[PDB]
Amino acid sequence: IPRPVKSSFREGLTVLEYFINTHGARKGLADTALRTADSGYLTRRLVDVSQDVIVREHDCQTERGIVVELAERAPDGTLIRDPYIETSAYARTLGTDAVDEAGNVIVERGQDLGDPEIDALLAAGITQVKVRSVLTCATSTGVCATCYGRSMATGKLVDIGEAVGIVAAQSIGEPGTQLTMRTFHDITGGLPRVQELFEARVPRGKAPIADVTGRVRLEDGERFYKITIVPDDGGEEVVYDKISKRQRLRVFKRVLSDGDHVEVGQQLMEGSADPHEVLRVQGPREVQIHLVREVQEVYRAQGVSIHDKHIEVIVRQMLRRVTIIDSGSTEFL
Amino acid sequence: LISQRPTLSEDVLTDNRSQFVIEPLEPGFGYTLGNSLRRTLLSSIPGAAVTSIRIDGVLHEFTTVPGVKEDVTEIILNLKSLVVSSEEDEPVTMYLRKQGPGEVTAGDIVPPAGVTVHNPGMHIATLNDKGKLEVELVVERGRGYVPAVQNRASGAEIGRIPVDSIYSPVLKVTYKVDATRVEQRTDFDKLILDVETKNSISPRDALASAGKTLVELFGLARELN
Amino acid sequence: SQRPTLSEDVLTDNRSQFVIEPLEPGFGYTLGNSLRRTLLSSIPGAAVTSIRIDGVLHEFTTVPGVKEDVTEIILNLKSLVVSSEEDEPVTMYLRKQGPGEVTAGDIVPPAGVTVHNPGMHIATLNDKGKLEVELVVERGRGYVPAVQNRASGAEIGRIPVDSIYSPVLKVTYKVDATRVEQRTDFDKLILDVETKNSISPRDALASAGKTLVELFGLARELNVEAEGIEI
Amino acid sequence: FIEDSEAVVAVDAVSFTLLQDQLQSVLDTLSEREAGVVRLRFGLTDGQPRTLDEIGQVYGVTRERIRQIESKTMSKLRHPSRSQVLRDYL
Amino acid sequence: QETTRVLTDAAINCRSDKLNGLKENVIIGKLIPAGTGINRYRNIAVQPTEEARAAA
Amino acid sequence: NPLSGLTHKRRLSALGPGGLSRERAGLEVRDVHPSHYGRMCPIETPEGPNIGLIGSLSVYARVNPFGFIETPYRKVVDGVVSDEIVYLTADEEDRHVVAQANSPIDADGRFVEPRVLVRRKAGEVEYVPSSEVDYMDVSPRQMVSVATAMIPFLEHDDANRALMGANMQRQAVPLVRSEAPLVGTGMELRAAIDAGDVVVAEESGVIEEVSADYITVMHDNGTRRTYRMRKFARSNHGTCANQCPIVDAGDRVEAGQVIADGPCTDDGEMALGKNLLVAIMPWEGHNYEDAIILSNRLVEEDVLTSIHIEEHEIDARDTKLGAEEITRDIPNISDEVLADLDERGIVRIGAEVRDGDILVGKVTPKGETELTPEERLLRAIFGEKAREVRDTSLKVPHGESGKVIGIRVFSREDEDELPAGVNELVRVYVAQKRKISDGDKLAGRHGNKGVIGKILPVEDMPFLADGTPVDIILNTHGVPRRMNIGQILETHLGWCAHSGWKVDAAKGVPDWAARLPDELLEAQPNAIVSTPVFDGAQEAELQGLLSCTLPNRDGDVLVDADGKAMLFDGRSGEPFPYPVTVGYMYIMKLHHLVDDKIHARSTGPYSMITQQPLGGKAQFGGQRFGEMECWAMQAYGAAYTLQELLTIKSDDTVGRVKVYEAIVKGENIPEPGIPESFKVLLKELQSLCLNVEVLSS
Amino acid sequence: KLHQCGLPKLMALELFKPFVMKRLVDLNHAQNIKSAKRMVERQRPQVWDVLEEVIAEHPVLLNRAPTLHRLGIQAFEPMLVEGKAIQLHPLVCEAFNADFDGDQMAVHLPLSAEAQAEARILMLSSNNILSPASGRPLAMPRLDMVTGLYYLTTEVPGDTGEYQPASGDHPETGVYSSPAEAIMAADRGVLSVRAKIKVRLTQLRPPVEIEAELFGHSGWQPGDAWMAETTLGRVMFNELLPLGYPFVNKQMHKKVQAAIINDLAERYPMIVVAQTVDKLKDAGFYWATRSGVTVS
Amino acid sequence: GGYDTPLGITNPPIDELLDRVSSKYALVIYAAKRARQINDYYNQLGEGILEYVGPLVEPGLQEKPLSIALREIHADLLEHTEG
RNA sequence: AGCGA
Ligand SMILES: [Mg+2]
Ligand SMILES: [Zn+2]
Repeated sequence: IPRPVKSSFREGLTVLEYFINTHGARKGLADTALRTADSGYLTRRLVDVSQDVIVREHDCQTERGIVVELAERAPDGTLIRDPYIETSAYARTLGTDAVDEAGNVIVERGQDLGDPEIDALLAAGITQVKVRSVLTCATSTGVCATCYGRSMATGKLVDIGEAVGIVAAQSIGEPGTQLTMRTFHDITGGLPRVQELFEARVPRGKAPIADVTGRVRLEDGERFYKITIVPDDGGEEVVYDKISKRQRLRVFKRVLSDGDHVEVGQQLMEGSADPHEVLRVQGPREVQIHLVREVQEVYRAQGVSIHDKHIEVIVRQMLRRVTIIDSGSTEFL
Repeated sequence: LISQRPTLSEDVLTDNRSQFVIEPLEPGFGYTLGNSLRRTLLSSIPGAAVTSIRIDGVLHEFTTVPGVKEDVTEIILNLKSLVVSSEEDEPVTMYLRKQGPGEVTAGDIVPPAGVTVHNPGMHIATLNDKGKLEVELVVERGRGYVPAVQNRASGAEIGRIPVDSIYSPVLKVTYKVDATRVEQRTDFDKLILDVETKNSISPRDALASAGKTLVELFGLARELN
Repeated sequence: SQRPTLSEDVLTDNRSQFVIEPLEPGFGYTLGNSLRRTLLSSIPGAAVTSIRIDGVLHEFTTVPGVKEDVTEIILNLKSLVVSSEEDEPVTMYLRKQGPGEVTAGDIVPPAGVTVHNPGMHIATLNDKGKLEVELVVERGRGYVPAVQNRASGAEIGRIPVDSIYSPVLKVTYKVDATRVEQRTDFDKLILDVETKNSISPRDALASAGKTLVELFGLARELNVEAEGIEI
Repeated sequence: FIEDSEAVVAVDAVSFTLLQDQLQSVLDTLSEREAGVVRLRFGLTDGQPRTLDEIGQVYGVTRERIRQIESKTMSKLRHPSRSQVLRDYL
Repeated sequence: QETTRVLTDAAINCRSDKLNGLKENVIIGKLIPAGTGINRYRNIAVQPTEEARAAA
Repeated sequence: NPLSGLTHKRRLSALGPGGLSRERAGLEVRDVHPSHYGRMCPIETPEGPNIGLIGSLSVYARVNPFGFIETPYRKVVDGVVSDEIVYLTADEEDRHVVAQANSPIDADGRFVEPRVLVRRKAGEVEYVPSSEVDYMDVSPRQMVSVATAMIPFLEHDDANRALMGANMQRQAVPLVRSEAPLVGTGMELRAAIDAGDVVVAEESGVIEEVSADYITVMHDNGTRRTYRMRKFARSNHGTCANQCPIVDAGDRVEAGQVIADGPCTDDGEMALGKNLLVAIMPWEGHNYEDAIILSNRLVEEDVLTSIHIEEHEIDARDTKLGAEEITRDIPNISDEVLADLDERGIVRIGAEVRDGDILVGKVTPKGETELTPEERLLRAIFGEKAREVRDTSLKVPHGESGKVIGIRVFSREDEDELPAGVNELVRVYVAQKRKISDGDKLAGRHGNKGVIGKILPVEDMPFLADGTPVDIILNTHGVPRRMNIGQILETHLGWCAHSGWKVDAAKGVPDWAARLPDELLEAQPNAIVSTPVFDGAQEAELQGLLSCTLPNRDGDVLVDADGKAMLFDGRSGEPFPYPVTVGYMYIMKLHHLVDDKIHARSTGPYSMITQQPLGGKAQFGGQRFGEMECWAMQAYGAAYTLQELLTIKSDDTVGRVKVYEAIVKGENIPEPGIPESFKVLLKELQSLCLNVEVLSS
Repeated sequence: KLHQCGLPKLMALELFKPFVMKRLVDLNHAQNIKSAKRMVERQRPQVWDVLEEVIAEHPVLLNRAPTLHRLGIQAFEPMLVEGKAIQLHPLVCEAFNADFDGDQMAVHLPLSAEAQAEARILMLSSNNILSPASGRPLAMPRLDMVTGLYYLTTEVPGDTGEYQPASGDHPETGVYSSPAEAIMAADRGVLSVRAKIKVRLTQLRPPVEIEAELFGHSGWQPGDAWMAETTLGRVMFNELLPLGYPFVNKQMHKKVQAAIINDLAERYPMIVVAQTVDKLKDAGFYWATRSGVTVS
Repeated sequence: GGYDTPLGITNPPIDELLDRVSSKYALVIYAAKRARQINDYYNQLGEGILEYVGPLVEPGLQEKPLSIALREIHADLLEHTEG
């Protein structure tokens, strides 16, 4: 309202100013009620999704696992701590070891990786560690123990009967409610965004992504844009057909300029794209990283601490099945 | 070192409320003594009060009496403000009869021996030509606060009207201190306490009873060897 | 309607834990705080008031010939249990030549005054130093700050210190809700008294009770034939 | 909201269990012949209430003999010491 | 969800449930296969130690 | 309460037949379109799942014969504000342009400043020159409802908490004393005499005869009239409805005058609570997170107490075996409990009853059922009759007591209207005097609700330097983050009104007091004051009044200019190191009392088709251990407790009695069987020609 | 206490009716079970003393709907309370999302030995401190207790009884031989609770730097002595934490307290964590009273 | 380890219990089965003597069998084999 | 059908 109100509640509001405040008050309250319904519904669905993730074995004894960002490098050159480490690194078990400058091992395989040890790694001057996760646990039915890392409730290693799937369900779906969406209007971020991301519904505001590296063939067509990717091998130019001018180009590091070299799956515009497409381009690893980073982006935006292993359980449940394109000669439609 | 033991002087202000002054007192102590005495007077001075009544024309408490302006529960609330002092511990009964129009003051009550009413001028009810109020009041000793004892717990009849009882003769207590604290370290506190009783017993008697009460619970800690 | 009791749980040689139970709701707070203040500010005791030292006139940082510094010596002497009978401020001297550790037995007391922990470290001396310090000790009550020197320079070497006259050091308390049903929510008082090794907490508490019963018999002696609460 | 007024009382079940235990105890307190006669008279052994002729037949005596037995035993049972433990069960 | 269709097509397939999940052991009231229900913990043999047994 | 009686009328509901149910009544219709101003209050609306669907009519609103809502306005012609009140609907409101009442009118109809605040058609807000204004608001507080209009200092409170306060002001309960509030609005007298529950002298005259039952008025022309009272009548929510007269036999009354106070009324005006001394300091954590602490003085002096009346009923009806009879010849029961019953069943009036006692001796035939041998021999030994008529007398339900006010008995013998197959209907009215107990709900007039954490003795309470204990202690932390300092201003102004002031205008009038009305330059102790909602006490005026607050009895200005005072801790004794806010605040007792909520069940009634325990406090029932609770348990991994809660506490029909037997005998709990809903499910599936079977391996 | 909870006796007497029935039959107070049941119904006063005995050591569950997450249900040891309102420990309010504006809770009752063990070991309050989500403490002191601890540990320059080294005419007048002496001087109107003084401690562990300075490697505290320039309030605040914990000497912001409790829970046993959080609660309330946080 | 003495439901300290067994779920079943053995011992005392034995640690005045079992666990007076 | 969190 462009008036705007100009009286503190100590001074006592005037009639019209109070009448204006009533709008926002009632709107917020009704939104609270409806969103509470929605969040309960999301928790309901997730619980059934992750009802069968229960720790069975003590150790799957694999060697695959994810890498963690863990205090990326400074330009002038230091170890500036990554702000979101407590959610992404702690309570994890290493599959590999920490060695640097052909030196000695720092942390050996399979350690809880708590505060003293992270302090040791940052002192020694390493940035990336390959750590286990529930995404690559090789057990048949449910995760092993060492993949799930420290149980965030006990402070000790998770037990061999825990229903970590439902624990993650409640942790993810509990801190809804206090989840007011973004202040901005076509922009979409909030509990609806979380819901669509888990639902895998192609985001309504799809932001086209790349398909191969090379420089960009940029053009501003009739009342909207026309982009194309120049291949490098090359091959067929992926020509992006209609790109409405109601969007923006992606700014990173500078705005997207013509001739700039793009990645294989670089996001061309600014927005979001279908996890289906980023799958078919950059594989299960990239989709899992994308999903965890996106969801944690919202929960960070509201300043809520959720360890990434819960989301990892859920996405592990997401990425189980495969599709049959050729039957071979056996029983698969 | 001060080797002078404290005294206690008095100051009468009105008939019912008075001031007590105690000096000298070792520093950092007057507030504590004042609070202890206050908690004593305002909690555990034995007194007496009306416990139950019985109006002839009523069967219970939530009814009306023909003729009187007020109702039975309003009468209950009015008598609950009564102040009475007994002498013996057996529950005694005082009567009240009134016929015809007029206000019904506490002075119309005829008490038996030992018990006395300390304010005849209280408005209890008001009557008219059709009015007729006849009621008995059980008066009992005790201390502190007690809710209304149950009819079924006792062997009372249906005409009994229990009433919550407040055995306390003190109305308001306060105090202050004037700590001299001269730099030469001959420091001493001066407790100036103020009592206001509800015309039941003199403040002197109230404080004397409190002082007696604050010898028992410390005889506990004293009697060891 | 019930007689309260008193029993103690001896934790250390001088550290007790008294329990009084059950009381009328609420008498635990009526008497616990009063008892605390009595314990802390009614048991007569004694302590050092000031000290003067040879070799130090205004360089109040360190003493020549020793290791420890002036304030350390001061607050070591401050925690010194002593008993006295002579009311006037009496003077003691602790003097020692040669290198070595000066204990609390080095001081030679005059008649009447006594030290209750002679085997206590105070100072260290090095390289044929001689430390000679004069204590002035007297008796009192409660706690006094470091009294400012009333005289300007009558005793130029005399510097004042605090005086922990109170024998007991640390007393707290709390209440409980024992037996809410058949007694209708009575109270229980817990005391945690700590004392130096001059007197036992038991005797300390008994003396505090004596002082309090006198102080409330003061009020009692107005209408002796006054009815109250009786047990 | 349809309360099952006809249903398990959930207390009278165990109450009757303990009742029966107490009756077996009390009957053991008395003579064995008297106890068996009462058990057959009131059907405590099979649920079939045996009558005077049947019990006199199974004991080889006459129905008036057993009626005297029954009257004396019931008079014994009405004596409060044998009934203080059963009075509260009503 | 889609209860009618799920039940009917399951009936055609004669698809037998193995009750290996959780919500099913909740529905039939049997111990759930999580926490204190899994056989690693539900079949614990507990006995007094021989030394203290002799001492008893 | 009378306010709720008023406010349930005038209520606007958008859900109904030919209306939008909550399914279709989405958010879109729940907002406050700018056309609601003066026609529908934006504040009051239920906080539940009806926000905006149910509102209340504005104060001055009127109904267009065509069902629209007309609103009064003061028309202004050529900058001269007339008094011709024209009623406009929303269409004409949009057409024209509307000014504000709180504008500088220069005593001639003429505005002062040309740039005047105004509203345009689309809800826009502008500064029009003072020539185009053709309509101006009749007054402030035109956009607010009835109940909300009674909240003092409303303009300071946030909309959310003001809405809460309005929704709770209707939930007070009638106390036995009903003292009027110190600080109020104008809407305590009008919203009282228009509520209906106050007797009003129809036409002027003098008083002939007064009583606790009736008042006889002698009109100036011959005729007399007897106003009958309503004493101790039960309301629709079990609260008292006493009416007590306020006049004297010799008084003269005029038409339209209050003549007898109603339930929550005092000397004519609304009294929804009591004026209590309040301190705003956090005390020992007991007032932690909206909790409240009261003094024992409220319990003792009966300040907060509510009379409650419950209605029990029973019908002697016809049956197949015969006819049911109300009587005294009940089956096995000692004559000890038959002392209260009258000669013919029902209890004597006034006899106190406890839970499980008898009220109506009533017996019904049971026919012939062969007895178990054990009870047969018990009857043989104890000589007890079969009493073929089983007994289902009226027993007062669990956890209730109190006196028996009235007994209303019907009969077929009196040829009263009874339904078919019913011989004799009787109702008994029990009543209790519920005193304020910890866990009950108290609230101010600003939505600052709270349960009662604890009722301390009177001595362990922070008392002023004058020995007067505070009566309730609110929490500080709830004030700033809830944006309802209206309570703080109310507290300050209440202390001012309680003590009485005197602005010493020795040299003219002080600066702050220039625009105060006359006869406000001084006031008496316990003097009542009112601040209309949107034109009320200014902050400067409040500072000025608090500055001079003439002393109580000695020379003691207990509360300084700041509005705080030095409190002494009643428990320990030492003074608090910082001054603490104290004042007089008006608070109300809400109808969410612990006695109406506490509930328990060990074993009670059971459902019919499913064998689950029943539901509701009307019955015993148990608590629905719902799906999310199941999830919590699974996450913990407490499989055995889950099994227990879902098999042998709800549905294992043969397992429940075995568990009870084991518990009484001291044995172990048995292993659960199979749930009953599961077997029901199996039977329906097999009824659907679906072969469901269990297979071993 | 953290593992305790209130329970209105007129509710427990119904919850544990079979247990109390059995026990007061055992004590010969009732000739049989039915008479014992009638005794419980009529509430003859000895039923309460037997009720205490049955209640002792038998946990109950406290559900609050909506049960958003795993800590919506927790197991407490019940204790009998006058009145009709369940007394809930203030420090599970965070877990339950329960403000006292009139919210209601459900008391359940485990029966079998297995259920009792599950409640005792898994669902006990003191055994569930941290979040299941991020491991942060939810028994962390909040709101009013945080305010109290802030006022206790904050430092005010230019307060009464500071430590100044001014010399020549008089000594420093800031040192204090023991926290007992400091507390006594605080009871007297000399020492403010938030003045900067130099105390000599003997029962608290100095920070790492002072430890490595004075003792280097193995300075044990219970006998060692060391001086520290801190505030009396902070000494009292470090008295609550266990002995092994170093000194803190900071201003107790909520984040600082969260860090302290997190470190304590990760390094020390759960029972120690429970006792220290209880102590923090008590101190927080007691010194929130004195802070004088009012609104005028 | 210098904790203050527990009281009531929390004696013995659970952390000092968890070192005896693998996980708290094993602890739970361990204690529950021992408590059931104790209850069976108390029920089967009137008749002849059978395989059951206990309580092995001296109980209190009126102490619950589950508490007795947990104190026995803390005393290291039993053993168990998992599944 | 109405209502509280
Ligand atoms: Mg709430
Ligand atoms: Zn794994």
